[PDB]
Amino acid sequence: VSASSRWLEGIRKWYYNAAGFNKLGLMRDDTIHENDDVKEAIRRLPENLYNDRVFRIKRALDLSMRQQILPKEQWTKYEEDKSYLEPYLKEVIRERKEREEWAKK
Amino acid sequence: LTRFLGPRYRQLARNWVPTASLWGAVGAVGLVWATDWRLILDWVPYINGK
Amino acid sequence: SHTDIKVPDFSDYRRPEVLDSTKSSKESSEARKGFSYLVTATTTVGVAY
Amino acid sequence: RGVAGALRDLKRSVLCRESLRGQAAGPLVASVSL
Amino acid sequence: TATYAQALQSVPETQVSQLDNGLRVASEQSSQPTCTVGVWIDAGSRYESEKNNGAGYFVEHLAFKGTKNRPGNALEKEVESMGAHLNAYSTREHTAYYIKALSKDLPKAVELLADIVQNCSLEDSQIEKERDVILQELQENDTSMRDVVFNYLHATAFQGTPLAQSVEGPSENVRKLSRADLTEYLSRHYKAPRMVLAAAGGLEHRQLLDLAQKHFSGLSGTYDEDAVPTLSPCRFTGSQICHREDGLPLAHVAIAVEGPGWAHPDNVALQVANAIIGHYDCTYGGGAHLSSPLASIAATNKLCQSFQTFNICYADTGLLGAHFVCDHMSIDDMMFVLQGQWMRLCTSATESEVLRGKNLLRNALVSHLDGTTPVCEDIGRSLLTYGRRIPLAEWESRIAEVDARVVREVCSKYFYDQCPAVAGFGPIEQLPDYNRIRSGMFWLRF
Amino acid sequence: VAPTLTARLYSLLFRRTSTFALTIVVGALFFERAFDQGADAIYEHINEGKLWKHIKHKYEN
Amino acid sequence: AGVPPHPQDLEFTRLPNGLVIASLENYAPASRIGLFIKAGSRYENSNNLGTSHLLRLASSLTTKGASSFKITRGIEAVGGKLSVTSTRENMAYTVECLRDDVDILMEFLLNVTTAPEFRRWEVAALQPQLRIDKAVALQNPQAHVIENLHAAAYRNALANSLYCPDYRIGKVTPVELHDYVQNHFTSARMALIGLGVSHPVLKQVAEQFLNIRGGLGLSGAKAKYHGGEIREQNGDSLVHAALVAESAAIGSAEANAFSVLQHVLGAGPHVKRGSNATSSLYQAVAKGVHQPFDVSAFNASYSDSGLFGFYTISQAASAGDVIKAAYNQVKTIAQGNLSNPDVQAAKNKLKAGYLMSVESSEGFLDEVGSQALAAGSYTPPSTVLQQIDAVADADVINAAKKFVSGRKSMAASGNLGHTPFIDEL
Ligand SMILES: CCCCCCCCCCCCCC(=O)OC[C@H](COP(=O)(O)OCC[N+](C)(C)C)OC(=O)CCCCCCCCCCCCC
Ligand SMILES: CCCCCC(=O)OC[C@H](COP(=O)([O-])OCCN)OC(=O)CCCCC
Ligand SMILES: CCCCCC(=O)OC[C@H](COP(=O)([O-])OCCN)OC(=O)CCCCC
Repeated sequence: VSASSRWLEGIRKWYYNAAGFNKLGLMRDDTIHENDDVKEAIRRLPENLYNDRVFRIKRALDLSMRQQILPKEQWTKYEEDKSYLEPYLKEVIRERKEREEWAKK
Repeated sequence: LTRFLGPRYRQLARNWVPTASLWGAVGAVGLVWATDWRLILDWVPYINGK
Repeated sequence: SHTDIKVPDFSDYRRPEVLDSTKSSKESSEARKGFSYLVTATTTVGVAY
Repeated sequence: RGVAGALRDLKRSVLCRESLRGQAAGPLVASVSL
Repeated sequence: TATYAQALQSVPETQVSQLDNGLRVASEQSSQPTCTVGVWIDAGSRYESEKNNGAGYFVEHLAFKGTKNRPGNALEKEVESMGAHLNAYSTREHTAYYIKALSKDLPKAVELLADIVQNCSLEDSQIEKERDVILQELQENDTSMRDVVFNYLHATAFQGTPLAQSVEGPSENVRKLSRADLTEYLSRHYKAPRMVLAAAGGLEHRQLLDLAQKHFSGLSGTYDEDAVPTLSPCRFTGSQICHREDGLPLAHVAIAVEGPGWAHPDNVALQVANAIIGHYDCTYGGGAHLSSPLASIAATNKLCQSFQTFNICYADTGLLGAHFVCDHMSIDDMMFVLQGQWMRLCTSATESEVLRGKNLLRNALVSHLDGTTPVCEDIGRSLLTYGRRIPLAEWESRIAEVDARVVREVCSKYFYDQCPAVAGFGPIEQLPDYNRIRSGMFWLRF
Repeated sequence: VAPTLTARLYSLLFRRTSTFALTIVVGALFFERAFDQGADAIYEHINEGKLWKHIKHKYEN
Repeated sequence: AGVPPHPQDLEFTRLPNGLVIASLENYAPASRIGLFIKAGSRYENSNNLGTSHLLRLASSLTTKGASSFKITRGIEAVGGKLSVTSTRENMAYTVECLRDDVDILMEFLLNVTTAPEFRRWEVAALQPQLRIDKAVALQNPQAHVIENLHAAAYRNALANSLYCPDYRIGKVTPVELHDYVQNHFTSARMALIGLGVSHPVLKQVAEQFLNIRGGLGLSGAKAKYHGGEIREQNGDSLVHAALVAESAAIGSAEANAFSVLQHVLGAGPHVKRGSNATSSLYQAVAKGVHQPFDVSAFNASYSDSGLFGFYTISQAASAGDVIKAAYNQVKTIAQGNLSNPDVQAAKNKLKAGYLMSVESSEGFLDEVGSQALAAGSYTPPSTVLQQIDAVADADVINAAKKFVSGRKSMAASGNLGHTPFIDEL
């Protein structure tokens, strides 16, 4: 909407490229630490996203073993990073918080 | 973190309170008896001696 | 045929307070439990000493 | 508890003619609960 | 609109009268075109000796098979032709015969009940017929693991007493019970003061009392020549019975402690506790999300096909506990979780879950007394046990008293550090040893 | 029909594990005094005037 | 004096969108509500068999206003109940609770029926329940006989099973459940029934939350009777068998004649352990059969069809003898050998049985709910008994004539070595 919230994105694009998981062809949600909430969200993914997530992670563990990265052409662009897991994950948390609010009635 | 503060959890606290204060009596008395802590054992009447 | 079953008599092993099949067992439930748990308490006393 | 009615774990066997009356069906219904 | 409290006052009070000979006549009027009337009797296996056990069950087979005024099948014809239904049952303490019929058929229905009780044919040829029938019914019952394991619970828990006996009696007694044994049972136990003529439906209490004085005047007077059955107390025995049978696909377990009795106020609070634990089988919908931890865990981890809590009442005693059905490798886990919930309610019951158990009992009570038959049953039974009808307004009051402190005090009184009775049947190699079961009845942390 | 001593001990001390353990630790404390008191009294009554506790009065000065 | 109050009258309303509301205020301590829908298994086709079964198991799944967790815990906290009963014609969502908590359970009932989400994973976890639920039902040999009986009788619609076919378990999709509720849970197909609730509340609820259009108009997918037979050779100890012919659709006067004919022949026992002296079929079979058996008239009446006949249980060797003895006994009635005292006795049983079936709230609510869907009206019992009394003895005979001469349907299971085919009768 403005120029101030636009360099805010510029420093988030900066941190994104510095974090460097896009150099392994990975997306932000591929790097989330699996807890009980996350393991449930992954369980709920449709077959296409689950299989894609499996291969991207497998491709990255392969690269990490060789201490290599993908060509710059194949890095995950900050603009094209689909937060595919947070919708499922946010509903998992929402359900858990409901149980927790009932548990103290 | 704050899952455990609400109506039911303060009821559980008040249910197990009488028990925990007794296990503190077991431990405290057990600590006095094992180490022969003389500062406490003087006021109790019968054990006074040796 | 499972109604032909009857539990055998245990009077050779029952304690005195129980052999009366027409007297409640709850009248002696606290004295009988207390006697067996008194054995345990005095045992741990000696191990404690 | 689930139900199936129609008269208007090894379960149990039927042998005599007195315990067999009431078994012949007389339209099915299927019910489910919590 | 009307509230729940206001609706409980709107039930008509059961009108109660007593005849000159001892019989008690009780009715709850409604606006129904149908009704049920029946006779409830203080009779059952607990009154029988080992030598005539199973007699009253023999009588049940013969009650509808003929009478002096309507011999043979004449009794079936009369009720079937007026569209009525005729039934009976026998527990260890109570015996009942009742009819469902139109309200206009009440005077004939009362007449038939009177003719069944008083004037019974008992032809020696019908007996020999009903003898082979009962033996077949016994072979049938042997395949109901549920009915077996509860007869086993009674057998071990009340060993040495009349309550240990089954209602049906042993096969040996069936084969030698004579007509003299049966008439002796009837003449002793079927006396006016120990009976209740209960009715429920569209009918004025005046009418029911008139028919009682007409068709039940011939009963035996108040005195009975000094030979009254006085039920002695029945010793409860902490004990265990295991019938190992690995050829059966699923194991049945029943476990209980001694309960107070019929007219003890503790039963209310106990029923609230049993409702928290509740019941379950594999066809329920809730599964993981059920309130009861026992239910939720059993569905999630698949520890059983079904379980149910119970509070079986008798005079000055009872059986309080649970029963379940599971795979042979799940018995230990089921008993662990079961006992853990008993212990948890003894020591740390919370107010919220007790409100749920209270509401579950409220719902269970109203919806059970829905229809002419279950009201007439509650009339008849309640007068043999409480000596009066307890209105729903009173039951609600005895419930609202219950809070978390009440269930903890009441449960500890009957569950905590008490010797249970256990009964097992099926592939029960993994059934925990009795000492392990007995140690599950207390918590070292408490 | 007053409950015997064993029944009143159970109702008051043993039913709860905590109170059951409290009286073990207290039972140990008072048992220790009276046992070493009485036991030592036997060991020396047997060996009266045989060891230093008895002849301590001769060589005071 | 100890008398009951003025019994209020049932109130009834038809909204212009087709929805039906019926309420009664019995001032009872508990309240019962039901949403009856024309969505039974007849409305499945051969590309989505079993959808209405899985739908019947999915009432506790997640809706838009209530998580799966909240439905289960909300209802149980009040001690209430939520049930789903299904016929080949209707589904019935029933709710029970104390009258102070009707607000809560109505909200749950509406979310289940109006706002199910059918989430892909919840549906997936539920498919194994079909196998369990069907396995329990088929523990009764009657269940598979009746299912096979309808599959042999009809070409479509009523041929469909209440229980999901084995090949469909795991394959019922969330889309099929969505389409099924869209096509069948419409105002024109629904009835909202309530005991212990006032009529203005139900009407308000109905106008606000149960105005759903579209889907499928009351389709004329007429059940086409066909006749046939299905034979299941198994290792049961007894042979169960049913023999029927097309009879009469419910509501018509011919159906009342069939109901009366049922109680002439023998529907069920009225006395415990009795010989059933007034059961025409039982005595007919018992004459030439001195082994254990059972026999009962079978009557099933549907919106556009019906099946009538009898149902037999016998030793495998006595199968045909029991069948043929039962059939000849019906032939006797078709030949006009029927006394008038036997009809007045059957009308007594049927009248008495009907009133008994509506003593309780659950039986009363079911009759009102199914009356509303089948007939669009409520018919009090005094008028029902009038319609029964209007049955003449010739109507009963003609009903038995329609059975003898009509194309038959048979289902049997057991050791069928001595169980006749249709053409051998
Ligand atoms: C820093 C200083 C701290 C000092 C702390 C002092 C604390 C002293 C100990 C007190 C703890 C008492 C706990 C307790 O008694 O429970 C343990 C079990 C339970 O006995 P049990 O009668 O099964 O159940 C009692 C149930 N109740 C409470 C409802 C009546 O009781 C028994 O069963 C125990 C009896 C056997 C004891 C022997 C074990 C030692 C190993 C073997 C010794 C000989 C060869 C090495
Ligand atoms: C953690 C190990 C404890 C070891 C203590 C020890 O060895 O014993 C010394 C004192 C003796 O009591 P006191 O009255 O002579 O007092 C002498 C004072 N110096 O006993 C105590 O005071 C017990 C205190 C325990 C606290 C954890
Ligand atoms: C310092 C205190 C340690 C307490 C150990 C303990 O109580 O173990 C369990 C059993 C008795 O409990 P339970 O088996 O009845 O189970 C109760 C279930 N609620 O006791 C024994 O027999 C174990 C012997 C240990 C010897 C090393």
